Amino acid sequence: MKELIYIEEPKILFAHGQKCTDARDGLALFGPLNNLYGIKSGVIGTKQGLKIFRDYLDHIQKPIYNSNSITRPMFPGFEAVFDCKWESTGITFKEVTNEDIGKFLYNSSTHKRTYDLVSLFIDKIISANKNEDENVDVWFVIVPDEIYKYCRPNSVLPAETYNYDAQFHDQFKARLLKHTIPTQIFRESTLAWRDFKNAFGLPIRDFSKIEGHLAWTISTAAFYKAGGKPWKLSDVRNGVCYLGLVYKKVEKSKNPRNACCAAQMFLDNGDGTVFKGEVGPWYNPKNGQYHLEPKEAKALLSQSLQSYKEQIGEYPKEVFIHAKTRFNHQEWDAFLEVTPKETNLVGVTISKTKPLKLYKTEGDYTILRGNAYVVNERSAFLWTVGYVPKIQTALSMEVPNPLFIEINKGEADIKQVLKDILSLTKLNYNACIFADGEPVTLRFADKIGEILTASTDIKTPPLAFKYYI
Amino acid sequence: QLSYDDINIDIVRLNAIDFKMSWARGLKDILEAFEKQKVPKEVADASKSNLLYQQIFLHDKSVIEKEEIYDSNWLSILSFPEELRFHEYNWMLPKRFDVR
RNA sequence: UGACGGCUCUAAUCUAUUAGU
DNA sequence: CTAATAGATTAGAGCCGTCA
Ligand SMILES: [Mg+2]
Repeated sequence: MKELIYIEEPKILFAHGQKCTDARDGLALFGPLNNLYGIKSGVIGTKQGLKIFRDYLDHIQKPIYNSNSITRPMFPGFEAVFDCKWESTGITFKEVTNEDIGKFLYNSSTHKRTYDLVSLFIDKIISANKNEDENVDVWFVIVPDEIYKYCRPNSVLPAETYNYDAQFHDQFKARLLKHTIPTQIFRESTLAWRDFKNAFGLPIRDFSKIEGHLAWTISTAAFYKAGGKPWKLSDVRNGVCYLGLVYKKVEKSKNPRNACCAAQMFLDNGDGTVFKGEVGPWYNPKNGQYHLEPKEAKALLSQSLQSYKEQIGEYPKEVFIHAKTRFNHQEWDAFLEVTPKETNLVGVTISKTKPLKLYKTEGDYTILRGNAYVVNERSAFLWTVGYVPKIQTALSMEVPNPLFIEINKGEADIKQVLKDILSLTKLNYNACIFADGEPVTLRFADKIGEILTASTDIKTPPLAFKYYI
Repeated sequence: QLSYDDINIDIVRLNAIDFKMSWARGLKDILEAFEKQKVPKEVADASKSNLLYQQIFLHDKSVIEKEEIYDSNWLSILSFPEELRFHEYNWMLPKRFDVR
């Protein structure tokens, strides 16, 4: 008969200085934080892509409802929420003839055709950027379904260009980093799901009951990619820096050459949540080893500390290094050798390969979210997925599987660690959801590491997320 | 920032609805009071005014303190033998016997 | 690549023993 | 160093559901 402890929801902040718990309700009651004036858009694609994009933009100017208004709060229209103008008047079409797209996608070599498609698109986008007086904020790339399907490494067709990826998305996002154009990739079947069907007269992607959720997430992503700040945290304390750390294999290379990346979150003393990547890919030449060398470990820690210091002027009082791996001793000693005296380094391992499933005795509903089972002073379980009593449902479908959290190195309180981890799940600007199942410091670092791995021609890449997500 | 004393004397004795900590539970109290005191609401928009009325009164839902008991998929081992033994078959078993 | 969750299938790398060193 | 026995520990890819 072990005991469970429950942790309250952290709450997120909005305009008027108003704190709520759900992002959707807090965008439809007080609106976003910063004040833009409108989003001018660029569209690259075929004529049908412009048609579909115009249709969707015109559609989402009116309120959209869902089937269930408790589980999924309504969408009251784009301008009624975001206090800005985004219609089919500030568009700038760049027609791409279907002849070239069809001609390229028949070469039977995935890398070659991926390279050709990415070059074809980015040449037009860069030419539009540099040599014209038009100001366009978010470049929307409408891509046909067949291009998306046939752009995988394990795809089938029914040396100079081999140092790349086989994916349209990763190469496209990597090759435009040095020019910094915020782009958004759409599929044709996503914006117009009615037309794209199967041999049954019904759409393949059925959004009939969840149109409002699709509008919410698309509008939120567009608002964030255009210099918008929709919400921020509420009670993340001063003097604390949160760091992520993820390892990515570079795959196509002579050496195994594991790479590593990071993310940084903290408070800027102006109540703003500074949140950006701190990445210059550090490489481990050893196969299968997921540990930094002392040199690169020192370099990474020094870069993070210097960024924090130049941001605020004072070194952090507490530092948290989150990861999915376990540090060895040399890595942590290298960490410690370049650390100031008035600063605490704490490392945490967040794992998901640990089977512990709890079942309610009577009902047909799963366990509450905030429940946590403390094992030791340095080990616990946390349920980031579970029943939320405000939306009358859960975040998953089957019985969920909790995160296993251990304080690997340092001295701290496990309750505060779980509280901060739960608070770090309300920052998924890529989505509009109640909360995340894993902390955001470990998911955006993953996206950065996946983006800046397909290319090897990149130096000093930017830190803002708007060019990766 | 203003205390009880500084309140206008003509209004301090009246029941007041509080917006200090949020504007949403204050609106919940407003709707409760209005529907209790029979204010003439003329619903002109259907399926919209009701949904907005429902969005408040549910944003503030939370958990209740009731004892709960859960099962799991862990079975606790009860008993163990008292001796782990290392027997010594010095070249007394085949070198490639495949003990398993 | 509009999100998220749950599964399944695959390579790796360490640590302890044994024979080819 | 390479060939097997395990326990413990990380990544990469692909598929399906979301409703009432
Ligand atoms: Mg995105």
